[PDB]
Amino acid sequence: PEPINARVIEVLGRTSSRGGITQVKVEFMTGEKRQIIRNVIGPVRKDDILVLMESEREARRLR
Amino acid sequence: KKITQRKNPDPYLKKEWYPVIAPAHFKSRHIGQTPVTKTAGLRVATDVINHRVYEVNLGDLNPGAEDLNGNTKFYLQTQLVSDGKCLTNFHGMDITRHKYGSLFRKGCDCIDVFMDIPTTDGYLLRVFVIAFTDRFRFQRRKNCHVKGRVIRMMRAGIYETLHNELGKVSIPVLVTKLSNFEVNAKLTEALQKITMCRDVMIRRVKVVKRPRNTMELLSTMHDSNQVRN
Amino acid sequence: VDYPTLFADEAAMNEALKFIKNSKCITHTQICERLRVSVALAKRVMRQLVKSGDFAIVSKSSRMTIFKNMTKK
Amino acid sequence: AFAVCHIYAGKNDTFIHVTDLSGRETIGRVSGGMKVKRHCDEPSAYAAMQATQDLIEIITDRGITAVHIKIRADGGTGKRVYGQGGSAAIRALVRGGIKIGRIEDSTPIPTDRTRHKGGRRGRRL
Amino acid sequence: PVKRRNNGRSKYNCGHTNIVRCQNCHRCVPKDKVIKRFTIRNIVDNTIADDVLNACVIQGFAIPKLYNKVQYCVSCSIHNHIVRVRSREDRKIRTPPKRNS
Amino acid sequence: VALFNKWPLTDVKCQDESLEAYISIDNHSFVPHSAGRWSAKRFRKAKCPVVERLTNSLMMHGRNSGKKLMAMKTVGEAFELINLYTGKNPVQVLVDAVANSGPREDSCRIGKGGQVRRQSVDVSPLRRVNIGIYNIATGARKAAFRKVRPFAECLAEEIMNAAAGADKSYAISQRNSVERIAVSNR
Repeated sequence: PEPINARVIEVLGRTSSRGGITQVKVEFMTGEKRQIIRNVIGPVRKDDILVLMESEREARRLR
Repeated sequence: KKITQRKNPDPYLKKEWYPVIAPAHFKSRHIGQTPVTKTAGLRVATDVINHRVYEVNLGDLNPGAEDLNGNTKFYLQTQLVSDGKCLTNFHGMDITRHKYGSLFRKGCDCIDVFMDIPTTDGYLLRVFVIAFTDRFRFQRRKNCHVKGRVIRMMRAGIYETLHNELGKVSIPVLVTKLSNFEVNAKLTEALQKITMCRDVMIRRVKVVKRPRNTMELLSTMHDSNQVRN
Repeated sequence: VDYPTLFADEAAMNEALKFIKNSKCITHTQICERLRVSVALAKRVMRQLVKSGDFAIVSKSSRMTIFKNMTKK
Repeated sequence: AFAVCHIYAGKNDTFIHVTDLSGRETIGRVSGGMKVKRHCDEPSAYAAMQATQDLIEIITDRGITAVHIKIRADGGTGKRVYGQGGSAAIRALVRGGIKIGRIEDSTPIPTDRTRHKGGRRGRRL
Repeated sequence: PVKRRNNGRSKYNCGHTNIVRCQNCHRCVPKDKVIKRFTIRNIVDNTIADDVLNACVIQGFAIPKLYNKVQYCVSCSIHNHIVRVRSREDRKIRTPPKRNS
Repeated sequence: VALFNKWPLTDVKCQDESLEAYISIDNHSFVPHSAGRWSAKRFRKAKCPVVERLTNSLMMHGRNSGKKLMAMKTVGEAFELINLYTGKNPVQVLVDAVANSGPREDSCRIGKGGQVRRQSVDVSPLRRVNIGIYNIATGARKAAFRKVRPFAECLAEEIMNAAAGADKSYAISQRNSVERIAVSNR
């Protein structure tokens, strides 16, 4: 539903064969709290606390 | 149970929910609710739900003992619609697929026997049983394989335990014997004398034939709680 | 195209001024777009408003010059 | 309000259908394919995620507070691995608030199977 | 020459052996040549297993684990990286890499 | 300390929690002409003054390359036009304009073998800060080009129109368009 601000716990690492996509583990700030690996883009460090529109469309860990 | 009380979709705009109750031997008799279209020209709802088949887990049927026989399931078919409540009879039992798979291992010999038994009642049922061999404690070799003499003796043994156990007993006695796992236990004790064995369990028991109108059999199966015997 | 560029307003002087004043803040090219007049024309009109005390130069440059009316209420 | 949801996973499309314990009467059905225009996306869990969300509204309206899970692949002579949408199917129901009862494999595994398409050389792709 | 002394087939005292099928290729391969792995894995994704177990109304219901055997043909396995082309010295080792899951 | 020592610099705040750390008004200081190694390390550009990055994207298309002086003067003339119409701090409107204009969703190949499908991806807050500043900058340029309205009037309105959320802003419509494509291949 409404986009949820989440919090990065660790930078899993770049992927996508261009390193363009870096996977991040995020925890929803509003109550909830769930450790889910989500694909991000751009320069991302730690505690970036990004916000995602999709919510439960989590992505697989890099293989 | 929603449509009979209030608003639900176009099919379930005229539908009913009927309580389903399992046999007396099981700790929790209620199985669940059955969706059924309301009475119609020839489609009387109670006649429609006369022969529906439910698949119940023994853990659901006899709760509080889930860790034991969580794998074992019992298929039960309604025979009567009295009191607005479906009364069911035992029509099949099978171990779960997750367990069936965990039963086989490399370096083991599997013995499966099928023996159709005419019961002391009208029903005719085929008892499918399975057994596996296991490593003896000393085991210099790594394979639980036995010579033919053990294989034949053990299979002859399995038929004999069923012969003096499930061979001449009625369906209510059978339900108690397959539920307490009693008959499965007997094969293991006999097999234990014969060889080192594992997984000696009756995997499946199917109703091959049903005596017509087992209404009298459904009185004893369902309401003979007083005659628990 | 806002073709007229010689103090063209003849009886629309007041109209051009009502428009100019209706806007709390105006720009030389905002006049030219809103109305049908050239920006060079606006430069001479804006002058008779600033001097009268109708509009105040907030920001000044040879390029962009921004004017806001002192009152209008 | 126990009921059973049979979830075809397989490949090509995902079928999420909740039914009576007997299986005779279907409380609800939805498909991953209905949600996605592109044919390839039909088995994908994102299509399936949107799909079981739609089914939850229909089923919870018709009671069905609790469901049992039976999940099957193509089975028979094909795959025997659930494939793509099966993992999403339990997950989306958990997001919905439907309560799990017992989980099982409904694969139609074949004892002594019939021949399968492909030939001895196989699909030479 | 003889790349493998086992000739690529664990066939001893047999003459002929049963036939099996590549899961993806659907090719026909002799049973001896087939890769043959046994995989035991959770029915639900292991990531969602904990939440499913907590939601499972049943007391002490363990998550069911699927038990299946996957057999692929040599060509099929090399593409799917089930087994890897190995150096002539490395071929002689017969022990599973990094120690059946 | 006030931006350009004209529009009062107050405690301008960020309404987003994602764009809070990556947008910086604390180190805002008269004239965004500070000569700094902001394009250094990987994350130094985060601590940049919000107006300075917006000013830097004004010298673009090769026509004005390196003309920071002119770009600051255009930022200055725009800042006043915004201040006149909305009657508040441009530095507050500029913060709202960037946060709203940043596309929230993006899509990427994910390099899935041959397939080039743009599977949806989440955005970096920093990347969002840049795209928003870039969208405001390139939209402002498109609006001008061969038009009577000069860039200063175009830049001011583009910030003012991005801040509300109006579809008309190129900055907002780029955010909307990208996220509509991102759901389409999610």
